[PDB]
Amino acid sequence: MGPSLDFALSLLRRNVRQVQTDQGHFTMLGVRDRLAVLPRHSQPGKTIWIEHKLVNILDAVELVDEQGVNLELTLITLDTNEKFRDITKFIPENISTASDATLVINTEHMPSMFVPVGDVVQYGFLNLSGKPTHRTMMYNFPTKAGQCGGVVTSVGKVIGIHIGGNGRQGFCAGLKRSYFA
Ligand SMILES: *[C@@H](O)[C@H](C[C@@H]1CCNC1=O)NC(=O)[C@H](Cc1ccccc1)NC(=O)OCc1ccccc1
Repeated sequence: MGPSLDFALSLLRRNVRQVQTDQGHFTMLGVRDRLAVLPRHSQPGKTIWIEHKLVNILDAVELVDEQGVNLELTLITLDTNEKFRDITKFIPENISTASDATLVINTEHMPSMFVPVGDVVQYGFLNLSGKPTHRTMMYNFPTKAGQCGGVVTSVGKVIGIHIGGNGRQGFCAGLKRSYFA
């Protein structure tokens, strides 16, 4: 097996989880220790369904930028015995573009799903469903409902979380290492 496949599959095994909130099915990224991230609009509550069980959420932080603008990410601290394999080193210090990225999705409906989204480019400002949002990036692929939280990956890097799409193109909230410090 080659390297990109090995990395993506290992993400699925160790870091990318099927979840369900009152808002539906999402892909969750576990980053390190008991810390994971979801799209804000998933609206995680006091508990969350993760894979085969109900998991209590100890803390939720909805990230905003310096001007108070939505970043569309919620950091959740889980009440679990597992420490996620720490993937912070794979997350760039700054929001970074990529060539020929793969969107990795893991939901009950879309389990272990790999989607070649192509190049990922800087986008910045996006108004999504009436919520102005910052630090987004864009790919020319027609992403669909059910794919939010999907992990944007390229060449051993983990660069965004899928948050929306307009039927022709898809958008992620960009990841930076400091979010998870
Ligand atoms: C995952 O929840 C979902 C994925 C979308 C649906 C169709 N294709 C996709 O990739 N995301 C949404 O439906 C978001 C939800 C949202 C996000 C932030 C605040 C509130 C709600 N909404 C969305 O994608 O609207 C369509 C859109 C997106 C970007 C520009 C124009 C229109």
